[PDB]
Amino acid sequence: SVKGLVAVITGGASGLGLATAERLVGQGASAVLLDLPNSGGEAQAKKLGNNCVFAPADVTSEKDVQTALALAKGKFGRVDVAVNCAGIAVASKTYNLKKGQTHTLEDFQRVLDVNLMGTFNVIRLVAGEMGQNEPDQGGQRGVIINTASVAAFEGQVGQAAYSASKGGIVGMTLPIARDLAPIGIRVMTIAPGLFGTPLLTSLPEKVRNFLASQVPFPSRLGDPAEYAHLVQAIIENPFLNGEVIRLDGAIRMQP
Amino acid sequence: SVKGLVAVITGGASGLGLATAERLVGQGASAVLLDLPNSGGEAQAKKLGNNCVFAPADVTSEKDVQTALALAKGKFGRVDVAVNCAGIAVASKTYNLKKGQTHTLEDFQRVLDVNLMGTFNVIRLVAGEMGQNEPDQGGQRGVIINTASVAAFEGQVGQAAYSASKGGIVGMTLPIARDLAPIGIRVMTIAPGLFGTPLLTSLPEKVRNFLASQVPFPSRLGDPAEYAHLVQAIIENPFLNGEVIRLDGAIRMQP
Amino acid sequence: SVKGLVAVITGGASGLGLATAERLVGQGASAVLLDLPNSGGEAQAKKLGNNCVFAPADVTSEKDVQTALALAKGKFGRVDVAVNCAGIAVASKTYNLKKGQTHTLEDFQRVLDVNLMGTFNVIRLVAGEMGQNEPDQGGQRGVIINTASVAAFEGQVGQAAYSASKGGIVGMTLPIARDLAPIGIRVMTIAPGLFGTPLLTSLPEKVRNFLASQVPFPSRLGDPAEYAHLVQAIIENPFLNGEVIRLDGAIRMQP
Amino acid sequence: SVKGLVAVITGGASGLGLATAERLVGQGASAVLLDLPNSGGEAQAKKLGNNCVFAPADVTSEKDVQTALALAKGKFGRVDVAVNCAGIAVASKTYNLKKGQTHTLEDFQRVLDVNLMGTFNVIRLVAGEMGQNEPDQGGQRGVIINTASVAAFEGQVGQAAYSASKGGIVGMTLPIARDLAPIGIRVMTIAPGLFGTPLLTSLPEKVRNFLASQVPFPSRLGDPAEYAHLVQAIIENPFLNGEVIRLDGAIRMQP
Ligand SMILES: NC(=O)C1=CN([C@@H]2O[C@H](COP(=O)([O-])OP(=O)([O-])OC[C@H]3O[C@@H](n4cnc5c(N)ncnc54)[C@H]([O-])[C@@H]3[O-])[C@@H](O)[C@H]2O)C=C[C@@H]1n1cc2c(=S)n([C@H](C(=O)N3CCCCCC3)c3ccccc3)cnc2n1
Ligand SMILES: NC(=O)C1=CN([C@@H]2O[C@H](COP(=O)([O-])OP(=O)([O-])OC[C@H]3O[C@@H](n4cnc5c(N)ncnc54)[C@H]([O-])[C@@H]3[O-])[C@@H](O)[C@H]2O)C=C[C@@H]1n1cc2c(=S)n([C@H](C(=O)N3CCCCCC3)c3ccccc3)cnc2n1
Ligand SMILES: NC(=O)C1=CN([C@@H]2O[C@H](COP(=O)([O-])OP(=O)([O-])OC[C@H]3O[C@@H](n4cnc5c(N)ncnc54)[C@H]([O-])[C@@H]3[O-])[C@@H](O)[C@H]2O)C=C[C@@H]1n1cc2c(=S)n([C@H](C(=O)N3CCCCCC3)c3ccccc3)cnc2n1
Ligand SMILES: NC(=O)c1ccc[n+]([C@@H]2O[C@H](COP(=O)([O-])OP(=O)(O)OC[C@H]3O[C@@H](n4cnc5c(N)ncnc54)[C@H](O)[C@@H]3O)[C@@H](O)[C@H]2O)c1
Repeated sequence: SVKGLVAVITGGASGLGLATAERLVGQGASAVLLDLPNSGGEAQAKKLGNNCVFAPADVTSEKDVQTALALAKGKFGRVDVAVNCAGIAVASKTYNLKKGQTHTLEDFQRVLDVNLMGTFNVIRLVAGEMGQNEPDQGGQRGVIINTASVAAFEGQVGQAAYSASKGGIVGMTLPIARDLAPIGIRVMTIAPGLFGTPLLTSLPEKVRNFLASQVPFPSRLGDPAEYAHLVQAIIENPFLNGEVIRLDGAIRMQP
Repeated sequence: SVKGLVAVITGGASGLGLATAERLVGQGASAVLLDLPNSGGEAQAKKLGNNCVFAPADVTSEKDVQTALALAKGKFGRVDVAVNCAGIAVASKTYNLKKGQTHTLEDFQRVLDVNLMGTFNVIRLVAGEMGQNEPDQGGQRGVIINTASVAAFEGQVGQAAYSASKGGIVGMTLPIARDLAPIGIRVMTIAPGLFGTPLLTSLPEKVRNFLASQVPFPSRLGDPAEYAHLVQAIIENPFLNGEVIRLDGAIRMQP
Repeated sequence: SVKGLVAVITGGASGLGLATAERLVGQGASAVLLDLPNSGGEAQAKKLGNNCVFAPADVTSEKDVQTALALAKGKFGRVDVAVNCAGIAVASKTYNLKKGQTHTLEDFQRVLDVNLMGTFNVIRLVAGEMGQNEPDQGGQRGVIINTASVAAFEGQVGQAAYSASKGGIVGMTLPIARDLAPIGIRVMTIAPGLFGTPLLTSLPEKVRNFLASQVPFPSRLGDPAEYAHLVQAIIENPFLNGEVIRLDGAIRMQP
Repeated sequence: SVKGLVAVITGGASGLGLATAERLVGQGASAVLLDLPNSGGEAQAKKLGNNCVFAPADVTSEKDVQTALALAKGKFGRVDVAVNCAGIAVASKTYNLKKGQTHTLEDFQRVLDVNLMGTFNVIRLVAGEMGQNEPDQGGQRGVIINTASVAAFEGQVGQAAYSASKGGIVGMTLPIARDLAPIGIRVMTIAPGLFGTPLLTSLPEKVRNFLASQVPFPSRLGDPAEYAHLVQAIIENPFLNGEVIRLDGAIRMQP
């Protein structure tokens, strides 16, 4: 049971991170919403109750994550679980001949920084915090869960930067599990397909709906609560480690 | 919730299948233990109560599986879930030059027959049973879960036939999910690493210690109840489909 | 160079196997076309010249493959390369509610037997033949190259049996390579996407053209000589072992 | 044949990149060695003759890459092939309880920037130069070949940053292929295992020999010429696209 656990959730003010916070808190765990100052994390934490607090932070900054982790320790005593949900998307072709347009370097760099470097920043710092926990009866001190994407495996036209960042997450999952194995911290990754969150609000309704119609079964966007459910499953199951799990209705993305 | 669901579980007399039955019955589901007549399936079904019965069957035989499925309908009225745990193992090198010895054809055929064909036989016949169910609120008529193995991905020396059979289960996981998507039957696969079923627990203690010593974290054989927990998670999560999940404590098998 | 090498090519009377034989014989190697009696191997062996012969054989049969290998030794002195191209296709849904149709067991079995068991039968027997070769300066005694398919990874609707058989080939690639590594026999697998061979002729022209239109680049079916080129590249490169190579114009198959 | 093609080879002053240049120039191609100013690339270009020149540049830099590509256009008129070999390595645990030590953020950022962003930097700019070529008979305008690592798949203890960078390479291979498919530019990636290059010089001789000893077959480090051979095979085969190829003697890395 997740009752009593302390979880730090990046991107916790919105979409999949928020849904995760809701479910876990609803089960008696405590949540720390690590999100940008501009988000509505403060209001979300206020709605989720006394077992939920907001820690304003940018995941690409060492100092910010240190501050939020210190806050989490200070309020809830320890960190049992970390969920990397902070992330951003861009659509931009590598090169467009007809338009004579080139993907910009900084668009590639900014996506890499938040999604990949930002996730690793939280991982390396939170691992030091989980290192201080006494191992439970099973030898465990903590659980770390990251968010990749099926774009790591079937990136679509326009998805080079996103794919690189999420492929980086997939690739570093096993080595980081190996690193932390002697101190009993599990490391797992979820690769969502298409989910109904504000991430997708930026696209034409005909665009979303089309995408939606491609999921083999069930034929719809995933529900953020379904992501949350898989997070809990992973937290609960002591033998799940070093793996990436597709959560995507069996879709395979076309160009 | 799996309360009230009806599950047909092959290899239900022992190890992973048995663990799955115990947990699902313990959670309010009904279970049919599908296994060979000479096994202890009857006793395990008796032990598990009125919501559990034993159906003798060889999964390589169409008639037997038809017989078992007819028994399940007659006893519990419908089938909501199928879990393929029935399997065998062999250790035999492709060729041994020092011994002058060749893997026998029928050793290869037998393992294929039980592990791969047998699983497909249950899937195709149980899909036809599930197609008679009225779709639930989610439009779902059924969930089928197969058992592969990490040997699908890192088959060891001696494991050519087993690896072949488990790779086949992995390979057909998506197309079967695609096939049955229009009727709302999700198809998922679990790839166990090293688990404490009679297959391993009946080995010499030094060997058990050695095998456990290979799992990065936690450094022990998997508990069959952990497989069962994962079966339940997949049953409960409506968006898991067409995927293979490694359940293995982050091990990667060496030759 | 492949110059002077002896290759036994199963499925050599047609399509990819035939083109492999054409290229290799063209590159100074000798080829044995291993294929069924009713195939046109005899005529194809005559067309290719003195350095190519036909060995009639069914790859699911121990004695036949034994007879064909003995033919190959007696005629060309040794065996240095084996390429498994013998294979069959079927299109059949696991279950079709609207049509009231269930995949037959014997369609699943026949596909397994020829494609998967047949390939392992050739592998296990030819390995013992290569093990009698004295290793070259690089320690190598033989190269074995198998044919899987992208259906091992993206099985389409109707391809469950095919995908099972090819996923099998993929899964046993590494263990067999591990098995034979002490005696210097490399094991590699090619996964072709879509190629213009007599295999696809049964299909309606419209489907063939539609499939062709979906290969991203180059936008066409693969030419069998392109497969042949990859086989030579694998033969020639000493460090390629235990791997599966997609040859498919970047396509990813949809349902 | 590669005779007459113009290839831009990053990391061309050393190891795999150098060996690639050696082989292609030897086969009649022209090469531009793109490498750092303090590398001995000039000396290597001078040694390779009229058909090889050096372009001093840091792949993390837009201006430097623009300069080296313009240098290429001016010396050989066009660019037909790009090979990304530029790369660095670091060994550093995510978190080390024993030493109470944490992976630095900048160690992670540096490896990403050189290995992953730098590779994307070259690809996006060179795609612009190949776009200018009239398509050949097969509609092809160019070939892009990247260097990942088996660390993308089995990152070792200490390899998190490196694994992240090469996993990124693997991830973006398909989307970039799909991006450039309508203009006829193929994108391919090689994942080398262990190769005898200066990359490995800074390791203790013991680690090196132990690493070499775990290659199943052939049991040695890979020869840089063997990388070069594979590059050539990919350039030559028109139907290889959107794929990653392991070149590693069938090794699988342990923690
Ligand atoms: N939803 C999905 O379907 C999927 C999500 N994910 C990931 O899940 C995590 C949570 O995201 P979220 O909750 O959905 O978004 P959110 O914005 O509501 O919340 C994120 C939070 O992070 C917080 N945050 C942010 N930065 C920081 C920071 N620095 N520090 C701390 N906190 C930070 C932020 O404030 C916010 O609260 C992130 O890692 C996502 O990348 C992966 C696969 C799926 N997934 C589907 C995706 C699609 S369809 N695209 C398309 C696409 O690729 N197209 C081209 C090809 C064809 C498809 C159509 C377009 C797209 C969509 C919109 C815009 C551009 C591009 C992209 N990525 C996708 N991911
Ligand atoms: N061509 C391709 O695109 C592909 C081929 N391959 C494989 O390559 C090998 C050689 O095949 P071939 O040379 O193309 O055929 P061939 O008939 O010319 O040569 C075979 C030889 O083997 C010999 N032989 C045979 N048996 C033996 C034996 N016992 N012993 C000894 N020798 C034997 C036989 O006599 C003959 O000489 C085989 O192992 C194939 O499986 C894999 C990927 C591709 N590949 C593409 C494929 C497609 S599109 N399908 C579709 C499909 O799946 N559909 C569903 C999804 C939507 C798309 C439309 C249909 C299909 C096609 C035809 C009928 C049903 C279904 C199937 N398989 C495919 N494989
Ligand atoms: N060799 C191999 O086995 C492998 C190589 N590769 C890649 O192949 C490409 C060519 O590299 P190279 O020719 O081998 O090196 P090089 O130095 O001779 O040439 C690189 C050139 O790029 C140039 N260059 C550079 N930067 C730039 C730039 N900015 N702009 C422009 N040009 C640049 C540079 O000047 C130089 O000329 C690079 O992209 C490599 O990353 C992948 C898998 C293999 N591969 C094996 C690897 C191993 S065993 N490690 C271990 C490890 O991970 N350990 C932990 C786990 C346990 C095992 C023991 C240690 C390691 C080794 C050394 C130091 C630290 C760590 C790392 N990476 C590996 N990659
Ligand atoms: N335990 C591990 O280390 C491990 C690792 C990977 C995969 N697996 C797989 O997990 C699944 C369950 O294994 P287990 O550990 O529970 O093994 P087990 O031997 O404890 O149980 C196997 C069950 O399958 C039954 N069975 C065998 N042939 C049958 C047939 N022809 N028809 C019907 N029933 C048949 C056996 O009688 C037995 O009850 C198998 O597919 C196995 O290959 C196990």
